[PDB]
Amino acid sequence: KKELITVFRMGSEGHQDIDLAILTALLKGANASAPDQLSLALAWNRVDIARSQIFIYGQQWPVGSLEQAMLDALVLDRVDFVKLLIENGVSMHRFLTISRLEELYNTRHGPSNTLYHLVRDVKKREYPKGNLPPDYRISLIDIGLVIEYLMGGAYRCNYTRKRFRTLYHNLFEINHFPFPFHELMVWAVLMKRQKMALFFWQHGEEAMAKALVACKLCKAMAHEASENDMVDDISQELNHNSRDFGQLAVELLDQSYKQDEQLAMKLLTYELKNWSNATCLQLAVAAKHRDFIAHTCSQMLLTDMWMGRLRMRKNSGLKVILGILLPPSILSLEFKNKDDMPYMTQA
Amino acid sequence: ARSQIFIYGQQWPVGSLEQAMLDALVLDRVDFVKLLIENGVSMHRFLT
Amino acid sequence: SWIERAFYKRECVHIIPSTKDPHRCCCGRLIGQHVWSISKHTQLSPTDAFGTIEFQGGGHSNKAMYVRVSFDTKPDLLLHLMTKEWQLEL
Amino acid sequence: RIGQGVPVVALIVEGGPNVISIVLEYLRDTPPVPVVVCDGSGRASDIL
Amino acid sequence: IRHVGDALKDHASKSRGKICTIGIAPWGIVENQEDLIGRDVVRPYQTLTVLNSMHSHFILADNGTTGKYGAEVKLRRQLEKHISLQKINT
Amino acid sequence: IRHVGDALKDHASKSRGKICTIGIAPWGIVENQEDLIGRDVVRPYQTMSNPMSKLTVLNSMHSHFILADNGTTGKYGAEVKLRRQLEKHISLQKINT
Amino acid sequence: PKLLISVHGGLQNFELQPKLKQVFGKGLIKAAMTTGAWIFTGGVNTGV
Amino acid sequence: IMTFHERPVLPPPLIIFSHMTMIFQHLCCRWRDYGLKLFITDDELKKVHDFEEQCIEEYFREKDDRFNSSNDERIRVTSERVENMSMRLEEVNEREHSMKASLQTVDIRL
Amino acid sequence: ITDDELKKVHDFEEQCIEEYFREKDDRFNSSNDERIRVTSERVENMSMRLEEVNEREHSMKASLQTVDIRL
Repeated sequence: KKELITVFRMGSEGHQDIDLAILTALLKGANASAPDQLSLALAWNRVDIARSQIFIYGQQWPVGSLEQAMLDALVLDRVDFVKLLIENGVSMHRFLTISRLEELYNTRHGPSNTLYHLVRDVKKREYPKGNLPPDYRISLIDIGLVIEYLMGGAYRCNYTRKRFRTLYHNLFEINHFPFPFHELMVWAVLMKRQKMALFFWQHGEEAMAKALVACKLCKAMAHEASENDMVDDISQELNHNSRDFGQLAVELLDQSYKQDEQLAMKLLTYELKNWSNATCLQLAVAAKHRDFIAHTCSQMLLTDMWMGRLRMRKNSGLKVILGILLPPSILSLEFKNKDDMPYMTQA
Repeated sequence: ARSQIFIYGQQWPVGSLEQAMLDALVLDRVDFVKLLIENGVSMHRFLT
Repeated sequence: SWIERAFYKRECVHIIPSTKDPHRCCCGRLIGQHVWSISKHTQLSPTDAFGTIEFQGGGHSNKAMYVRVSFDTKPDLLLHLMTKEWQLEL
Repeated sequence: RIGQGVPVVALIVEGGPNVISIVLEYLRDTPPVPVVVCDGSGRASDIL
Repeated sequence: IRHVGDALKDHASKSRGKICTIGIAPWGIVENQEDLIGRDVVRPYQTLTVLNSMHSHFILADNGTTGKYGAEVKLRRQLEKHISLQKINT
Repeated sequence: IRHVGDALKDHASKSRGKICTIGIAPWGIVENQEDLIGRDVVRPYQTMSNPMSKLTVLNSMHSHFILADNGTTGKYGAEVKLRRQLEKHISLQKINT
Repeated sequence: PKLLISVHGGLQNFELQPKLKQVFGKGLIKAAMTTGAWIFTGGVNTGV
Repeated sequence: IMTFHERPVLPPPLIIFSHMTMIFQHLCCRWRDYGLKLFITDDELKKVHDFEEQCIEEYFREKDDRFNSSNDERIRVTSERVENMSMRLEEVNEREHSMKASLQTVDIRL
Repeated sequence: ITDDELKKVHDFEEQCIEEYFREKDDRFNSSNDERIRVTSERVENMSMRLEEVNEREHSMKASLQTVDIRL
């Protein structure tokens, strides 16, 4: 049985280290399929081993095993395994379903979280019961109720809308999410996985809206954790996560202001259909983000909102007073175009 | 251009370097202007 | 439809010479898998393997157009394939 | 929970006559256990 | 060509810039030949040897034989000569 | 002398000093002789050298010139004896110590 | 544990090369840290 | 700005007319979204999204360039490389002592 | 002032230009940041060269061993 014996030699090309020899010997001593090696490397939290041996050139892969390993890496809070699996062909659009997301929200591995207290509070508020059963499966509708409570105001999550409730009742690519990274952002923010949320922020569209939503959700969860007399370190860490997401949104606004001013205005104003028809400015104000509105792009956007459909912008105050007192002075004013920047309430 | 075109032993037509100066000046190439001044072109005799 | 009507292909129809392995022919394929003229006696026909390839896996998703042509085709029609159908500038 | 137990390795440094029998017991086992040896210590590892 | 494809993967990660990076290969040596059978139809491909994933077009040339080289060198040489006889836009 | 001129170009490019680098050349072999005609007048000079002409230009980064004319043009040997006699006459001079 | 390591060797005391001892020690420490393994030794303070 | 945008056009001493206007309108809506959005089209949405991905890529890799060009990063990378290099040079010295010994042995065999 | 005075102030400002740019280059080269950058790229190049020398010496020692065995 010469094939089991792995010999380490000092110097030369004997892996230059004990641990490549040990882990490679374990991988070919198991001698199983590459899903088994990938699950072993996931258990050992060794991303370099899985990259240099399991994901070598010419590795045969069973159909559906990579998505199972993706789910297993997602539930165990392994950022670099998700990065490696994404870089090796697994896509979020073909993977993330309603049932898989519900399994992700109902996982018990990884770090601790305050999601169960939130679900219990919104269930007590919705049906005044009380404590949840231990064998309770948290539906996505309850997650939608949790977001609404935390976002606040007149926010309406896409889970609680009639289309999603109709799809939930009729099933428990229609079940696939059109923007899966939004749902993964919200899931990683809710179960307090900061590194996974920062990874999911980079991938996908609507990054500024995601950052502001994550900032307000982290602030609201910190306030709820402080109100429910929980551990204060959880509240401090949630406030730190909120400040990190706010700093990310501010730096993204700086980059957009540096590249193109008008496209930064259009990024700041356009209606976010995936975020209850809101606006990035509204999300920043609702998050009480002082540094986002005090930025020059938001201030000059508010100046453009202030003047209405008027160009003017030179010796302000006196001309509008002369227009108010003398209505024949109104027609001698330079008005803006019909479609220059049409800020409307209801189209 | 410095390592190959302006190496030692390169023959140059009369008036071609002035046209290269004009083309480098109109196409915002400050480093080509530096190389052409450093390879013998004088502005006094070029600018009309 | 121009690619099939302009570019041709050739298919291995021979006497199946075994040489070393009885399954392996002169073209190397399996002996029962069948369907230059020297020892291969190949036949000429319109192609049925061209279009676009979607690479699944391997990092980023990239589409690559592809065509199967004969080895004896004149390069002018191939150049007109890249310039006209394939929208590639000179 | 994919259908595997925990993996077991056997690191051998130097050793005597008994560790060859230990390696024989490890290799001829169901399930088999891989053995990693080290070089430069001497004795049974060097003859291995 | 594998190092070329790794360069092209870095390029995908270097910039959205697009390289027209035509590959000329024998048709007989490609893995999953039945996966690339169609007429102007997008065929999925899985990453005999596989095609490079980070290429843009393909001029797969069939001399009839399977699993052997030499089916592409003369066609590539003549096509390079033909494009080199074409005049530049200057 | 071209290597010495390249060395002086590097010296001007990274160091503050003025090296006294008096070169002695034949007067008849330098290009554009009529460009250097004057009496205590600053005369512009061209650093272009025509490869067709056998005459060579002066080095651009020298400090003084003792261009010596024996009358002939395009021929060497008009400067060796004068340079050797000047070096001997300098070496005859006592140093300041 | 996610990994079991069984270290076997000679019961007599021995000395190895310093670099070999350093590499083996760093490897064993890093392997037991990163995978959360269990190291199985002979217990007493002899040799390996 | 939002308070003065949601306010009626008429000032308070004449606001009662405007109030009656809203009352009448409300009654008609019985008998038969607070913000200022833009409602852009789909091509403009794609352009805004592509601009956002451009900005995200720019921000992330300028942050990486700032981290890699930091005097602090350079001092660490240099230190590690110098340590590893000292290790190898020691090894090369040992191999060269051995090679001079072998050269002596070959001169002997000669 | 005169044409000669024009010539002398015309020389004076060029000593000022050359002293400014080349003192600025000396200040940029004698700062810490640049020296650290130059040192780090030449540690880059020296490291790779040293690994190459290591490998070439491995091969050369193997060769000397075979030669002495033949002897």
